[PDB]
Amino acid sequence: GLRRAEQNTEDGMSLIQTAEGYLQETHEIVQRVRVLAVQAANGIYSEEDRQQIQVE
Amino acid sequence: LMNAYENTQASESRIRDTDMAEQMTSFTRYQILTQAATSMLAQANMKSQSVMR
Amino acid sequence: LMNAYENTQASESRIRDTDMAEQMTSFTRYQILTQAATSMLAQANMKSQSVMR
Amino acid sequence: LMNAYENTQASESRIRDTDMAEQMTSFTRYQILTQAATSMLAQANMKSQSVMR
Repeated sequence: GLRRAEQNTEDGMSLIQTAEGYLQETHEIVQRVRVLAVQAANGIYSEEDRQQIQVE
Repeated sequence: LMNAYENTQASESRIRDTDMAEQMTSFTRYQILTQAATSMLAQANMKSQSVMR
Repeated sequence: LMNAYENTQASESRIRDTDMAEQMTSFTRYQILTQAATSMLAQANMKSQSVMR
Repeated sequence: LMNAYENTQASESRIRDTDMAEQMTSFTRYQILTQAATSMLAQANMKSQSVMR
């Protein structure tokens, strides 16, 4: 059982590390929209530009 | 996907691949007992010759 | 979990696994007693023929 | 702080870490001693067979 118990903790480490691999992806996307936002708060953009920005 | 590939490849590698370090430890001990059993089987054959006297 | 397995295996090893060194000492000694008793069994049968003369 | 850490780790190393060169001499001492004890154990097992003649 202890040999079996060791493997599951290893498999459990895989699943935990797997999910955090996706969480890294989303944070890169969320921070891109965040930096995309602060450019859209600028005052020299026409309506088409902020509409084009919205599409991405 | 590359992050998914690494985590999934590591996941299946731990499942299917063998730890060679402890696999040699098992290999040698099972090898030694084979010789120890082989010697006693040889001895057990000769155990029955004593009754010839 | 790795630490427990090694500690537990040694705990079980002492109970179940035999020491081949001290076992060979016993095995060799019992062979001679088997040999000794067999020869004394030969002389026991030969002991009877004294009265034939 | 860097200097204090370096001194502390150097102090800790001298207390906890082992000398590989020195421990190899001790390791070799017991390795040979085991071979001598194993050799004489075989001789002691064969010792008692002489009483069979």
